[PDB]
Order: sequence, then structure tokens, then C-alpha cells
Amino acid sequence: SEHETRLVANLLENYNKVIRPVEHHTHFVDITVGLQLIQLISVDEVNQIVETNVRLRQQWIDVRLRWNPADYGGIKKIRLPSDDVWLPDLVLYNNADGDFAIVHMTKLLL
Amino acid sequence: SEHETRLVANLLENYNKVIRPVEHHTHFVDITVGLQLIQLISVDEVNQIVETNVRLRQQWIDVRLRWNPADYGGIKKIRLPSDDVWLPDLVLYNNADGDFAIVHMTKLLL
Amino acid sequence: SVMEDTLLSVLFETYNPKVRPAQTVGDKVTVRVGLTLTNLLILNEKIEEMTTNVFLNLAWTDYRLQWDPAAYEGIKDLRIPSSDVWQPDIVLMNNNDGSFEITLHVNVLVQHTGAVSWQPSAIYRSSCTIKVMYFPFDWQNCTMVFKSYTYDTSEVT
Amino acid sequence: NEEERLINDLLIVNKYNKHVRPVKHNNEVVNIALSLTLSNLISLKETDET
Amino acid sequence: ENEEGRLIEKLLGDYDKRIIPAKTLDHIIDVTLKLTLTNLISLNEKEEALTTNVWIEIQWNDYRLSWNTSEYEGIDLVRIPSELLWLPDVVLENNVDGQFEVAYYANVLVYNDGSMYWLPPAIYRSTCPIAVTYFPFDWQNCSLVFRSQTYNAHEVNLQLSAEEGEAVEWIHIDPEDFTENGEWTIRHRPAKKNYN
Amino acid sequence: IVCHTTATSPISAVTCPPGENLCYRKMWCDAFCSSRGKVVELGCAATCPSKKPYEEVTCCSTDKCNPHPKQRP
Ligand SMILES: *[C@@H]1O[C@H](CO)[C@@H](O)[C@H](O)[C@H]1NC(C)=O
Repeated sequence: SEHETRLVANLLENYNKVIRPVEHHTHFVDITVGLQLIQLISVDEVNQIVETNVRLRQQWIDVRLRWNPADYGGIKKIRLPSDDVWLPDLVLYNNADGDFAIVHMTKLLL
Repeated sequence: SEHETRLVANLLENYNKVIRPVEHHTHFVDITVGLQLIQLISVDEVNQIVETNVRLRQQWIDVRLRWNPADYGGIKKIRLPSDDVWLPDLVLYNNADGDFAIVHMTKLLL
Repeated sequence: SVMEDTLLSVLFETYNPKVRPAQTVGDKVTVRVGLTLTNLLILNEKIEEMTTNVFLNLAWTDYRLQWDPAAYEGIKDLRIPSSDVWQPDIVLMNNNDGSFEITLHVNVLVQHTGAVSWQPSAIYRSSCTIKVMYFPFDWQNCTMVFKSYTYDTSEVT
Repeated sequence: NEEERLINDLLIVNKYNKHVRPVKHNNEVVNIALSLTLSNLISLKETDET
Repeated sequence: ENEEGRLIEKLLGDYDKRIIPAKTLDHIIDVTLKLTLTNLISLNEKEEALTTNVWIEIQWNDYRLSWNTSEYEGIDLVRIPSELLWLPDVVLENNVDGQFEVAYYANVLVYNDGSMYWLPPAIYRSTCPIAVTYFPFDWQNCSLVFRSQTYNAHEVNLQLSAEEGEAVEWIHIDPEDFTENGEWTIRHRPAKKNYN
Repeated sequence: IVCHTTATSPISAVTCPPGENLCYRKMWCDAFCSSRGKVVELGCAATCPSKKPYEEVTCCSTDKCNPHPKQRP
């Protein structure tokens, strides 16, 4: 849509995905974390490894990514890519032989 | 080489690699395909898969990438990268579990 | 370092790494190919494969990467990412996997003469024929072939 | 956000090059101190010697 | 001077691939997919994973990629790489590995009316639990679950293909150029739209 | 006899050598059953080739009985 195109152009114009979404550097951004377990794939009782397929639900506010729907055709949700905005570096500390962080750069809801 | 630098700049200036190399969209691109088998790696009789190391020779003409050697110091051959020009989407139909298309760019000759 | 930034900006104004350095049309680039073996890992005979960790030792001359060190605070040598200079497509042709190129793209060593030294590293899986007549009391040849995939004698020596 | 101004004045304004060592003169050395923390020892496959 | 360049550079100018092509609010993108089994490669009973080579045909409409043929010498069909276009993030959810997406990102045939025909081939390692009870005289019911991991039902409406006005509620299998696996024989191959 | 044959590119109306005067037309839809339609094989035959469950054959004895479904004899 012309509206959503214009919106996504105006939201990412001066946006830096390197800085946290805070009005002041002292404040924190609360990220609501949630794990959704889907299947337990394996348990290596020798290497002491558990392999799971999960979804890492993460909610947080980005004060720089706001807009009035009245000025954008009533839009209230979009599906921006995740490499385009700031994301938290949630790492699996007890990782064994896989990936520490998220590598599937799925789109997010805004 | 300075001649070849100016040439590589002048060829790729207004060249788009999304568009077929034809003077008119009704014409066709004649790609002379050749297969050079190097070694037979495996014959899986269970899953019915044959691995081969091949070189997929491909020849065609891009009339957008022609030049006069007299204007570039006698150059008649260069080694452009594949990702910079149009490539035909040759695909192995009877591909079991490998790559359907070519994934090694391996600069071409022009 | 401010002189390093200035020098890099100078060198790489019109420098294109897609272009083979021939100061005169018709010249050949001279590439010296050495190999440093760090470990012979495996010689699996079931698949006729040979796995090694090696440093290639490549050296060539790019006439475009020259400068007077007196003009740049005596900088006689630069370490430059390999993706920024022209490098020959020196690869392992007799691989058994599909990995021709190297793995670790260490940054090249450029001297003020244009001498570019690149000592990159690779875990290479090469194909060698196994002679099954005196196994396990056998001796294997197991070569490693190296050449430029795309550049030929008319272009590199 | 003060960080937005700073991270600009450092990387873009001052033309920071990430392919240049942090040295005023190209005769000093960059000392890199590295430690190692072992989170977990997964395997020592003796057949693959890894 | 291929007229297709004029056209493609006109279309992809002022084109954002992050943006769903919803003409307006209230508009759901009717995404029509169809599966074509090319080879059944394996059913590892240990890993409990089915390996398939499929050509899945995605079809949808992008109002932004429409044009009038008279202005472009009759061109009614253009191929545009999928890396340049908006695609519905149709993925295999019941995968054991993390390969949700397709293998070859083929070009998208774009028609003058905005119709898009994407026939990307894929190699999918699905998950289907085994029924050992009568092993090795067993028959397995292995499923391939396709959904969008990005867009919802208020945004896209996943549906099956309608060929000759009848729904293609089955996996398509070339009876001539299909090689039976060697250990597994295909008896049924249905396809239905399901809702959680 | 004058048959339509897919043994040429483009399709041609060529006469059959001595021994074959039956213009046939096989049809069946492969992995591209939708975007393109049923396959179209045409040409010459001394006897009408066999038929399988998925095929759709039509052999004749006249000239040009087997045109592409988007044409006429
Ligand atoms: C298509 O363009 C031509 C001009 O070449 C114009 O005459 C015609 O009306 C256009 N068709 C439509 C449907 O707008």
C-alpha cells in the first residue's frame, strides 16, 4: 500500500538499529521473554546435549517506531523485517554445539 | 590496467542484470551448454543418488557488453564476475538432495 | 592512523579489484604459489579423500599499490583486507567436495613496491586415488593441485 | 538519546575506518589481551581426533 | 534495447518488498499454493524425518506490478528474481532441521494483471513420527505442513489451487517421470486446509 | 499422408515416409499440468501407439487429423 510504504519509509529514515530504544541512556527497555517448546528432538546422554525446536517470543517497545493511524490510512500493525530494527542479543548461555543467539531473521510485528 | 578499469566501468554503468541479453524481447538467447564430468563421487543405491563433479560450460552473447578494442588499448577479453552480469537459470531437474542451480560464481570470460 | 587512512584513500580511489593488474595490455601477472602444511588430518580411504590444514603462500605484484613512504610517515607495508585488492582465483582443483576457494580470508600484505603477499588458510579436502594392493602396508601419493580457476597463461604466470 | 549523537561523532563525523589499526603512528603495537572461559567440554572423539 | 528493462525498472522503482501488496485495509492476499512431489528420498525411522524434493507453486497478486501491454510492445509476462519482490513467507513448519524456506529462489513470473507464479523447488526434511507396531510391515502417515511464519489470516488467505474450477486437494505426481523410492510406496496423497 | 508432428521446432505439417499413415496425438499432464496444460505429442505412426491410464490418444487415417488443440485441421 502507498500508506504502508510511506510509513515504513518515514519510520526508518533516521532510525539507527544500533542504539537502544530509550528516551534517555539511563533508562532500560523491558523485553518480555517467552519460550514456546514445539518438539524435543534428541537427548544425547553421552555428550549431555538436549536438542529442542523452540520459538523465542520477545516483546518490547521502540519509542522511535510510533505513528498515528489517522495519518497513515488507519494502519495499526505492520510486519517489518528484524534486521531493520534494534533487537536484543538474547543468548543461550548453556549452549553446547549449536547457535548461541537467534539466526533466523524472521519478520516482526510492530 | 587502466584501459580495463575504464572498460569495466563503462560496461556495467547502465547495465541491468535482471534483463535478458536481447536487442528485442521477441528474440531468444541461445546458450550453448556443455558438461565436463571430472569424477564420479558416489552412487547411493539405497536413496538412488549419484554425486558427480562437473563443470557446466555455458556460452552466450550479451550485446550490452560489447566494446571496440581500439578504444581500450587492444583488450579483447576480460574476466568479469558472474554476479555482475545476467546469468541463465539453468537447473538440474532430477536433483535429489543437492543444489538445483549453480552456486559457484567463478568469474566468467567476456 | 591518519596517514594510513590517507594512503588507503589515495590507493583505492580508482582501484578496481575485478581487474587484473597489467600496466601494459598484454602483460602477465606473476603469481608464486607455495604451500605450508599445518596438519595432515585424515586420509579416509573409503571415499578417497585427503583432509589438510594448509596455508597457501601467494605473492604477486600490483602496479597500482605503490607509494613513496617518505610521503606517508615511512609506511613501507600495509595490511589490507583481501576483498579490497585483486587476488588470483588460486584454488584447489582436485577437491572431492565443492570447496575450491580458501576458508580464512586473512588480510593481504602490500608493500610500497606493489608486492602483495597473501598467506591464507584452508581446510582442504582433496581427492587422491588409493592403491589397494598392499594395504595396510601401503604408501600413498595424494597430490594437491593448485591453479587459478579463471585466469590462464595469457594472464598469469 | 545522547548515544545517537556520540556514536555519530565517533564513527561517521570523525571518519572512523575499521580497516585501520588503532594507532597514532604506524610503528606502535596494539596490545590485545585475550582470556578463555570454558563453558562446557562437549567431546573428545578419539576416532576423529577432535 | 529489450523493452523488458524499461518495464522492470519502472515497476521496481517505487517498490518496497517489505510491504504487503494490500491495496487497502480489509484486503487479504489470496495466496494459492500447490505441491508437486519430485522424489521421495528417505524416511529415516531413527531420526523420524521424511526427506522430499518438491516443486511448490506459490501464486498471488501484487497490484504494484501491473502494466498495460500497449505501452510495452505487448509484453504480458516478465521474470523478476524473488530476492527483489515481496513474497509470502510460506514455510515448512514441521521441519526437523531449521530449513523453513525453499532451496532455489527461482524467478517470479509476473503477468500484466499482477499475477505472480513462483515455482521454487525445495528439499525438505519433515518430521513424521513412526508407527512401529507392525514394522517392517508398516505404513506411515507423513505430513508436510505449510504456513506463513510472518503473515496472519487477516493479511493472507492460504488456499489450494483451483485448476478447471476444481480444487487441487492432492499432491501432484508425474506418473511418467516419477521414480518410486525403493523402500516406500505412495498410496494416498491428499491435501487439505486446516485451522488451529 | 500429411500429419502434424512435434518432432520439429516449430511444429510442422510434414508428410510421413512410406509405412506410416496414421496421424496420432498423445496427451498427458506432467509436473506442469497447471501452468501449461497437458503435454502434446504428435507425428506419424504405422499403428496407433498404446494407451495408459493417464494418457489421451487419438489416431486417424486422414491428413492432418492431429493439430495442436489450439489449432484446427
Ligand atoms: C494502454 O496504452 C495505450 C497507449 O499505447 C492506450 O491507448 C490504451 O488505452 C491503454 N489501455 C488501458 C487499458 O489503459
